[PDB]
Amino acid sequence: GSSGSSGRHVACLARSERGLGFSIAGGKGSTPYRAGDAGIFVSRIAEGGAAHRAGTLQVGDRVLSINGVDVTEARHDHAVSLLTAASPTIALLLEREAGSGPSSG
Repeated sequence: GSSGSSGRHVACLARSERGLGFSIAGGKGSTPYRAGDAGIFVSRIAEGGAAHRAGTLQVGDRVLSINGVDVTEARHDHAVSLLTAASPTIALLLEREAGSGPSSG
């Protein structure tokens, strides 16, 4: 029958002064990636790069935490404070929601 069970994963990439690769959207100090959503989701991803090559990153996934910090309802700038951080590693808790939700049918 039907069964919808999401799953949270971990994404690790090497940040660089040139620019990690992927971007964020939704933050309070930014545009609501999703009408009615005050969180943070991937707006862009660096193709053939780190965020992309990774595999566990896709434009849409919401960022629950960042570098061991709950940023579910964190402000845009707030969340960045962790991303913009000068660290060779960046752990992002992404939540993969099981779509398969056929509205029409």
